[PDB]
Parts: sequence; structure tokens; C-alpha cells
Amino acid sequence: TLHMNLIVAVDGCGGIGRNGGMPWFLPAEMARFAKLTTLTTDSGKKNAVIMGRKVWESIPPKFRPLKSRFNVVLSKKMKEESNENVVVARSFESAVSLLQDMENIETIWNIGGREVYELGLNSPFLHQMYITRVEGDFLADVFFPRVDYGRFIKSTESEEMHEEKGIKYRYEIYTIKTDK
Ligand SMILES: COc1ccc(CC(=O)O)c(NC(=O)c2ccc(Cc3c[nH]c4nc(N)[nH]c(=O)c34)cc2)c1
Repeated sequence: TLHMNLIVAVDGCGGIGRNGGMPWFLPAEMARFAKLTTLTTDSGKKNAVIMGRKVWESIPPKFRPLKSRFNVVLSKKMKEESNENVVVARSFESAVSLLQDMENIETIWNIGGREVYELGLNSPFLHQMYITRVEGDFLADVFFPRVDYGRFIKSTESEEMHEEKGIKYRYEIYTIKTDK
């Protein structure tokens, strides 16, 4: 059993990116992102993160590859990465096949790029979406894919509002109905 979960923070318009970077800076939100994508049930197993090239380029090089996770970067243009914690994959199919061959990978966390999310939303491994809903319009130029939330069951745990730097947000968790 290999789950692919999507994790994203979207604003009120569904925007995720602006000028190649994040439209906001939310340290507590990103700390939770780090915990969700890193922590495993089986110790000595690892999670993988799959991302597009522009997500990769948006991470400060001092934090690349993302620590304690196996990084897969989708790109047709990037040269191969010598670091053993990151592999450049030339297609979504080859990335997922490489990850399911690795027995020490517990969960695949799809951390986007719009096209990477879209492919995740069509993957047989699709399990959950962890969506941070940020209040307001941050004038994004890249957006989360159009998704049919009717495909999913929204979890009903209590979810409070959060605020940092005057920016408000709420967490949501969705499970594909065929799982459930
Ligand atoms: C190597 O160890 C480190 C050290 C320091 C940091 C913090 C920092 O670099 O500032 C990190 N973390 C990141 O680098 C990071 C990675 C991806 C993104 C975008 C992203 C995708 N998907 C999302 N989903 C939600 N919910 N929120 C998001 O913010 C995103 C945002 C931040 C890792």
C-alpha cells in the first residue's frame, strides 16, 4: 500500500504562486508542512516528495534537497543531480514507478507545481489532499488545478482559524472516496 498525498496552501482564488515564489511567508504553516512530509510510522523508512522544477528552484539552495525526505524533481531540462537524496525524473510515470520500486519509501508527498498536482489528481495512488486555505487574494499567477471535491470526503475534525503576520488560514483534509 503506497499513498500519494497532495499538500498545498491556496488563497481565496485558488492561487499558489507569484513570480516564481510563494505569495506569503507563514513559518508555522511551513513547520507543519515539514512535519507532515517528513514523519513516518515505520522508523528507518522515509517519505518521498515529488515536485516540479520551479518548486525546486524556489527552495533556497541551503535547504535543498529537503532534509530527511527523498526528493524527486520532474524536469525535461534539468541536468542530473549527483546528490543521492534527489533524482531528476523525466515523466510522472517514471517518477512514480521509481518510487514504488523503493521499499523504504512509506508515503509520496506531492508538493506541487500545478502540473504536478494535476497528475497527482489522476494517479491511482491518490489518497489524501492536505489543503491550507489562506484568506484573501494574493494576486497569484499560478493556481491549484480545478478539482472536483465531490470525489472526496472532507474530514470533520475541528479546525480553528490560524493567523501569522496578519494572514489568516485554515486547514482542510480530504480523502478520496474510493479509500473511504
Ligand atoms: C530542508 O529543511 C527545510 C528548512 C527550512 C524550510 C523553510 C523555508 O525554506 O523557508 C523548509 N521548508 C521549505 O523549504 C519549503 C518547501 C516547499 C514550500 C512550498 C509548498 C509546497 N506545498 C506546500 N504546502 C503547504 N501547505 N505549504 C507550503 O508552503 C507548500 C515551502 C517551503 C525545509
